[PDB]
Parts: sequence; structure tokens; C-alpha cells
Amino acid sequence: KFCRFTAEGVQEIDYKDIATLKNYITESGKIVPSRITGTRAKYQRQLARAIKRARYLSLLPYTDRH
Amino acid sequence: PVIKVRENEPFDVALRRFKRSCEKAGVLAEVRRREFYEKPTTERKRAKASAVKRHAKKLARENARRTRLY
Amino acid sequence: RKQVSDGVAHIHASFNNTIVTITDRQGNALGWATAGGSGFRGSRKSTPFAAQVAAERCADAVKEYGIKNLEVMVKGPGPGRESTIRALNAAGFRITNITDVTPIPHGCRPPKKRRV
Amino acid sequence: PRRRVIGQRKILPDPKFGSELLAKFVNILMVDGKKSTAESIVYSALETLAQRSGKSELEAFEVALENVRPTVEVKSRRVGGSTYQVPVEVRPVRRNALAMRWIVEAARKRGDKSMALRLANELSDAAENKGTAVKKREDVHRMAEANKAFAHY
RNA sequence: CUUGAGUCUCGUAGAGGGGGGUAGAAUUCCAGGUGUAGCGGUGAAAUGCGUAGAGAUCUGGAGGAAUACCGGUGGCGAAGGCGGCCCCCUGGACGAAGACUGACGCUCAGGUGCGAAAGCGUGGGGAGCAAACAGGAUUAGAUACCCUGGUAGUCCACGCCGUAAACGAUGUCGACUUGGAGGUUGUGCCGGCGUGGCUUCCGGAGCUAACGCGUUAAGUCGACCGCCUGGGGAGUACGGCCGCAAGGUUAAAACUCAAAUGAAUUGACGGGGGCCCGCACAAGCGGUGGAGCAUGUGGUUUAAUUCGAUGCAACGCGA
Ligand SMILES: [Mg+2]
Ligand SMILES: [Mg+2]
Ligand SMILES: [Mg+2]
Ligand SMILES: [Mg+2]
Ligand SMILES: [Mg+2]
Ligand SMILES: [Mg+2]
Ligand SMILES: [Mg+2]
Ligand SMILES: [Mg+2]
Ligand SMILES: [Mg+2]
Ligand SMILES: [Mg+2]
Ligand SMILES: [Mg+2]
Ligand SMILES: [Mg+2]
Ligand SMILES: [Mg+2]
Ligand SMILES: [Mg+2]
Ligand SMILES: [Mg+2]
Ligand SMILES: [Mg+2]
Ligand SMILES: [Mg+2]
Ligand SMILES: [Mg+2]
Repeated sequence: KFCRFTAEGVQEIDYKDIATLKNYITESGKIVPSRITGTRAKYQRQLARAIKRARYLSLLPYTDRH
Repeated sequence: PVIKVRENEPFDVALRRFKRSCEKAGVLAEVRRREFYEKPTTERKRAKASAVKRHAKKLARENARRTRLY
Repeated sequence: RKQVSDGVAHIHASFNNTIVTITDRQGNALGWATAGGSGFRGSRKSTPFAAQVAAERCADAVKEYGIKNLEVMVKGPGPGRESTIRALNAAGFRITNITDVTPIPHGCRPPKKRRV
Repeated sequence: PRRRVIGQRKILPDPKFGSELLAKFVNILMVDGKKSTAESIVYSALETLAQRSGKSELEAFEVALENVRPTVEVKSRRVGGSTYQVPVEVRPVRRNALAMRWIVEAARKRGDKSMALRLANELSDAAENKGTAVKKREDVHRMAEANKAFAHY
């Protein structure tokens, strides 16, 4: 549990911050549900939005079979 | 589910880690869900029915902790 | 005729059949075997035992290339996923990697449900 | 049955050799409760079997059982209208019963004159894998091996 | 006059809408390499594809459609509906501190607009899917279910259609009336205490024919609108209006029946589920059905072939 973005005073998840983003994607590049990491709903939507932006820039992979 | 075999690891342990990695991603679950078309009216219906039974069983489990069988 | 010593096994495990193709690292096939071509038809074709035989016949069919270590691609939902891999290990190959490469659309409309 | 209150029933060993295994052979060969009529067939056939192979009275019958005893059989089972024959290993007690039953049934459908010689002719053939009793054992084994893909539920 | 209604200031969340661009996975096709005998499909098959080299695997290219994971009885919208990512234009909702107008409201026949999918017209596009259609099965038949293919259509632009179990089967607005457990989105004070919006479930009084609803009422009231008067005939005919058409809307009567219907109750039944049992299967032994004869019955015959039993539970039965 323990949504980490509220405890860190986060206001945006900043798709450029790829170190944070890799803690929310599976080993196959799938976004981990907030039910598993205990993320708040508002920040989970920002998280999914940031991950997809990172995928478009080729910072993160869409899948494990690229 | 890309699995790398490690040194001094027996094959069965390596193979067992492959199942756990595949079942974690649910690749066989996605495929079976995708082999036939699901109408949007019936995917909403099965999602609605899955939520109601997870709710119903919880109250059935809660009320069992307030009930004695003998 | 030639030596490769490091090939890739592509298991095609479907609900109706299992196809095993052993290629090289470059994607060039050397030998192949199938559950249907291993003497099993109909109900027998879609069993894990049939897929295991397909692996045995595919390993032996590619025996003249001198493969020693083998990578594995597992594709499809068929029952013969794991049974084929274990038969490949028993054949005498050093399994380097095991990878699931099942195609998942992120796509096209699937066929309508069967009303059986 | 649905209850499982079935226990083993005591069988006396044969008088001339004290063999539990051979007494059951008499019982399987017995017809209409005529046990005396069947002991003479079994004893005179094994007397012939011993004098024809020189091994012994007892283990000459046993070496015939080794070549008739099945190791795996198929049980019918239907799933989608078509029946699946599922091979299953045969427990040691049923292995003897099937072997003795096959020998007796193969012997009865022979061409010899006396049943004692008719049985000894079939028992001797079992030693070198020739009679129709070992040919049914082969058929069961081949049928089980063909249906090996269905060795699951 | 300010409390209903509205405006301004600051910010918040959102698949709200319209236009444009773009990304990755996958399907299909095309060209080529490796390689050899099956592939595909089903309960089982066959049609079909394949030695003219398929399927499998790899490389490159084309094209269209939809946006896995996130994803959630989560969110937004009057409803229909809206789901990759980015930009532009744009609607609404909410919150906090005031200021401002000064009841400026609510409802609304006719009218106007929006309105899933299918369908229609014109011009494009066409991967996958798939009415029609064809073939193969299944079957007593099978104009179906299943399989192999496959055209309209599904996609885009514009225009029409204006109907849905368009449903919460619950018109809109306002007020009042115990609680609990949540979700989502603001906001103030110090994870704790509040206070707003939306939303899910349970439940009290009360109501209800009952099921159930229960501060998001189907409770207690007020304002206005729409609609109903037994079932069938029939949302049909005729007439009017609308539409390119398909049809839509408005909407009878003769005749006929004494019911039709809603909710719940007890049974029974289910090719519903669960748990058990029985020579019920399974595992075995021996039989019957074939032969001759005994015996009973049916039928026939006869003067009479006495009467009765005649699925299991009549037929070596009354006898
Ligand atoms: Mg199909
Ligand atoms: Mg009107
Ligand atoms: Mg349409
Ligand atoms: Mg058109
Ligand atoms: Mg056209
Ligand atoms: Mg079809
Ligand atoms: Mg609807
Ligand atoms: Mg609805
Ligand atoms: Mg209505
Ligand atoms: Mg309630
Ligand atoms: Mg009409
Ligand atoms: Mg008219
Ligand atoms: Mg039986
Ligand atoms: Mg007879
Ligand atoms: Mg009579
Ligand atoms: Mg009578
Ligand atoms: Mg009776
Ligand atoms: Mg009797």
C-alpha cells in the first residue's frame, strides 16, 4: 500500500523521471494496478499518463518483445 | 516472460520460474479472453456481475464470523 | 551438413496442434516436427503427450547439425507448452533461455462466439 | 460399491503344493462348483508341463504367468460422446487374475482332445510366447500404448 | 429586501465535444531467404489450403481498423454515448473567500433541436469481422446450431432516417424525515477533527399487493407536464403529416373471450447445481433372444374354444 506520491509532496509524476516510473511497470512493461502498489486514484491516472508519454519517447518500452 | 537460465540451477527450477513468470503476466488469460469477440453489452454485464459477487461473498464471509455452526 | 551448435526452438502450441521448429540464431529453419505428423490424429493430436513426441522427432531430425545449447520460444495457448520444453531438455540440449512470444494485440476483431 | 466394506476372502492353498496362487487357478477353471473335477485337470496338466520342460511342478506354471501377466490396461471413459480409453497400470493382484483368466479362456478355445492336455498345451506355449493367451496380452499392451496420450483425467 | 436564480474573481478533476497529427502491439496481403510434409478445423470429421513447396521461422514493404496493461458497481455528458499519446478550438460541473444584480424562479401542450445500432443516398476506403450466398458436416429432415470461405455492411465526408429491454422498465423542480460501510473530487484546522459535490451497497421508521424502496425514496408534501381505463383484434386498418425508400408518427371499429395479468406460496419437473444411496453402472460368473419340448398369453379358428389379470406392478397369473 502506502501511495508514495502523496508522502513525497508530488504534484506531477514527470514522465522524464524514469527512475520513479520503473517502479510501476511490470518486468514485461505493463502498468502495475494501483490495487497492487496501493497508489491513490488521482496519482495512478497521472502515473499511467506519464508512462505512456515515456513509451512514446522510447524511454520506456511498451512490451518485452520489441 | 523472458526467463534466463542461471548457473547451477536445475532445469525444473528454471522451468518452474517460467510458469510463475507467465502466470504472473497472465498471457494464457489474455489469449483465452481474445479468441472470441465479446459484445460491449456483455463485457459490461460480466464486469458488473464480477463486482457484485465479490461484494456478496465478502458480506457472506463477514456474517460467518458473527455466526456459529455448532 | 553444417555445424551450428546454438539454435532456437519455436514451439507453436495451439488448441488443435503443436508444431516444433528448430532454427538457428538467425531464424533459418533446420528441422521441424508436428504432433499431427507424429502419428496422432484428432483427439490424440491435442494432447501434451503428442507435443512431447513432436519435440523428440524434431530433436532427432536436427541431430545432424550438432546443436549443443538451445534457446526456446514458446508461442500459443495450446496444452503442449511445457511438455515440449521438458522433452527438449531430456533430448540432451542445454536450455539457455525460455521465452513466451505469444502474440497479444494491443487490434483486429476476433471471430464471433460459437453457440454450441 | 459406493460403501467400500469389501474385505479379502480366505482361500485355502492347494493340497498337493500349498500354493495360494495355484488354488485360484483351480477356482477360475472350476465349472458348476465341481472343484474335484478341476483339480485333476490342473494337477495332470502341470504333471505334463513339468515332464515336458523339466523345470519343476510349481515354477513352470509361474514362468507361464510372467509372459501372460499384463502391465497396463485401458478403461473406457466418455467425454464428448466419443469414448476415451485411458491406460492404467494393473495392480499385482489383478495381474494374476487376468493372466489366469486369459490362460483358461485361451485354453478352452483350443483343438486338443483332453482339457488337461488342452491346458498344458496352452501353458507350454506361454513359456515361449506362442499361444493365444500371450497374444491377448500383446493386444492389451498395444491398445494401451496406442492410447498412451490419454493417460490423464 | 436577500435566503431562490444569476454574474465576476482564484483553482480542481474529468473517455464531455469538434478538427488535426502521431506511436506500439497484432491480423491480413505482397516480395524473398531457411525447410519439408503436412497444415487448418471439429464432439468426430469433411469442405479448404499444401510438393506449382504450404504450415513453421526470419527480413523488408503496403494497408486498414481498434487502442492490451492502467481499468476500478472509477470519471464525464440532458440523453444517446465517450477509452493509446500530443496540439488547436470549445461546453459544462464543482470548491473556497468575498463583491455584484435583486426572486429576475419552476414547469411547459404545440414548436425547435439532439438522438445507439441497423438501414438509405452520393463519393471514397476496405485489414479483421461478417447478414445474404456457396460448399462440408450433423440430422428423419436442417433453408439452423458447428466448420471452410465469403458480398453488402462495419471505417471516413456530407445528407436522410428518428427508432431500441432509447431501462433505474422510476418525468422535472423544491422542501422535510433515524443510521452504517465505502469509492471519487475539492477545501479549512491540527495520520486526527471538520465542511461541500458526485456516486455504490446495507438497513430503520414509513410506504408497498408483495417483491422491495428506503435522505440518490417507491417515505411526508407542494408546482407543472406526459400517460392509463379488461385481454385479443392492434399500435393494426383507413385518413392526415413526415421520409428517397425502408417506414415513422397520430390512431380506430366490427367481431370475440371471461378472463388476461402482477407478486409471493406448496409441490412437481429441468438435457440446473450440490451431497448421498441401490446388482444402478463398473469389475466378473452364468444366462435369455437361435433349436426341440413344457406352459401362459395375443391373434385366428370354432358350436364352444368359459370368465378374469393384460407397462415396470399381465403373460408356470386367479388355477
Ligand atoms: Mg474457428
Ligand atoms: Mg413537445
Ligand atoms: Mg450506423
Ligand atoms: Mg453508406
Ligand atoms: Mg458508396
Ligand atoms: Mg461463418
Ligand atoms: Mg442504453
Ligand atoms: Mg441500462
Ligand atoms: Mg416506457
Ligand atoms: Mg436497501
Ligand atoms: Mg403503423
Ligand atoms: Mg397511415
Ligand atoms: Mg456389468
Ligand atoms: Mg428359444
Ligand atoms: Mg383367456
Ligand atoms: Mg378383459
Ligand atoms: Mg401392481
Ligand atoms: Mg413365477
